[PDB]
Amino acid sequence: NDSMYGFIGTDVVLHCSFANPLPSVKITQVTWQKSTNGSKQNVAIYNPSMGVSVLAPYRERVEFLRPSFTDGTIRLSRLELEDEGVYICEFATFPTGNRESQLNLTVMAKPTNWIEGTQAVLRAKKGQDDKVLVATCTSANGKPPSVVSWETRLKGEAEYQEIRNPNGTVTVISRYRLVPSREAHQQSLACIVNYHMDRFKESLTLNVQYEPEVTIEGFDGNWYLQRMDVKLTCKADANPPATEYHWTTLNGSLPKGVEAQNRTLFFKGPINYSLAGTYICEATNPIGTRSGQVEVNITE
Amino acid sequence: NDSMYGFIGTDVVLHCSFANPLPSVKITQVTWQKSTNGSKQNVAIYNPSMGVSVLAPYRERVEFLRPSFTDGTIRLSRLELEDEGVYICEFATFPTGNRESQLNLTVMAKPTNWIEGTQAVLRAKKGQDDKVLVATCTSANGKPPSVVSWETRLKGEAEYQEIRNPNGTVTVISRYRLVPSREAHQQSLACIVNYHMDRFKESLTLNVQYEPEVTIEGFDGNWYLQRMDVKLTCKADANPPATEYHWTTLNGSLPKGVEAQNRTLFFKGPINYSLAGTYICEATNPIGTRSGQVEVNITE
Repeated sequence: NDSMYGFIGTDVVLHCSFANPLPSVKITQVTWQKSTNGSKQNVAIYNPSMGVSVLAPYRERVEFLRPSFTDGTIRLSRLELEDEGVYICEFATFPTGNRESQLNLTVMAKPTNWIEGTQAVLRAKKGQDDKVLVATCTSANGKPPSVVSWETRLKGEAEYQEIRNPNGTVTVISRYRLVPSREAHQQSLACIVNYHMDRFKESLTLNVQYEPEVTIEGFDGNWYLQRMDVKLTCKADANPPATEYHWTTLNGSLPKGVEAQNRTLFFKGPINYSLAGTYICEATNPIGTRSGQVEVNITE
Repeated sequence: NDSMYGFIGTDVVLHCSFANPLPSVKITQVTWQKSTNGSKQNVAIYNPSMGVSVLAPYRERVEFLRPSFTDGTIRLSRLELEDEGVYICEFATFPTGNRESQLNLTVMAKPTNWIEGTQAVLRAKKGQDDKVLVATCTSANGKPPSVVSWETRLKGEAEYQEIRNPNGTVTVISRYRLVPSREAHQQSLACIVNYHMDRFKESLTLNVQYEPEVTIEGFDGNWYLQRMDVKLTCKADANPPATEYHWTTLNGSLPKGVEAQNRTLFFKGPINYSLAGTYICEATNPIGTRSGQVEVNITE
């Protein structure tokens, strides 16, 4: 049998006509019923002798379009989720008896879609390989369920959940998880939901806090004897930024003539051989502490 | 819903009445249909304005008993196996619509019952422990199936088979088997078939052929010296009867003064000690050969 589909709030026309009417055969009455599937309840009746009858609760939403001996077609207005079910149309005739046809009514609903990030702060620490939630994509109260997916360059794993609501709509939820990293920071994650031929997209960017990646600038390989005023600068790539800096060497402390001031190691000069060595910067932010090195050799 | 049952050839009354008729509600038409279970075909229609309509193939077997605005009751006459199925009765009314009720029709049939023996000859031989068929009890073309069982003092095993006929009747067959024996001969075997509260019984007696059970009569323990005219008689219980008799002794042949003539060993006399010994009769029938013994001691 036929299947009709319509969205909540719209109207459907349910066709029902009597094929080959004969001079012999006479149409007595045309009857629409709804089977909520054992239960038959009467919806609307058309009797040529007595006119039209639409029963509650359909009195304001149902109507015959062109009620006649041959046409029992009706419009069901302002669809409701509960309109779903099987509809039977019956022509009672004499002396030949009953002729019935059936159809299925499915009611459809467009979902409400939205992405959301975690309220938690994302942290990237070595030794932390824990995958965590970074975003949730929801398609709520749709029918049939929509398809949810993700667009991103991030390398994570998505989990999917489908909730069957009491009213027959389905909520689809996807949860995106990854182990937070320095490279993930500021990067984008989009959730995509496909319903029929519609396509919804919403994006967000990740905020990921990570310990310092430190490098040392300043040594140009031309630190010649007697040169004046050279310095090393500790570059701490850190989110949030480093709060604290500490300089040391591989063999002990700093030499006389080398002064530390936060991220800078000043070599006032004149440069001499006793300044060669390996200089280390230890940088600290709220996430952790990391070191960086530079090997200084004195030239000329 | 209701279930009706009737035997082939009988009539059933299928009830259908409209409960609480109101001044408001008006009955348009009463319709009987048969659902052979997807298919609805029209059986009979009653329309107050236009009268009665019974459709083929029901024109001579269906009739409304008291056709009115409230009563759609019909008689289905001379039941046929194919009448089985679901019957729907529908009151079309205005402005309230359709009211239907259903019922199941099951058609019943009494079986034809009979016992029968094997055409084979039953044989009892030592070393033959083969169970064989001795009787078959059939209950043919019944609906529902009848219960088949056996009454007998014999110690055998019954096998049961149920054949589902194309028309929906069931044939029940039971096969009785036993290893044939001398004691089974002439003994009775009855098959019993219960249908509803009826009880059918039919008996037969077994004919079993067996080799000879031989005993020796004639020695009275008073075979005193010089006694004249005594004899031994070989009694062969055999079916069919023994055809042949042979006498011998444990130690050789017969003594002078002892003459054999079929089942008789004549001791003419006078009796003397040389006549003591063990005398054997070997009796043969179409089934086998068996021996019998008697120890003769001479007295006084």
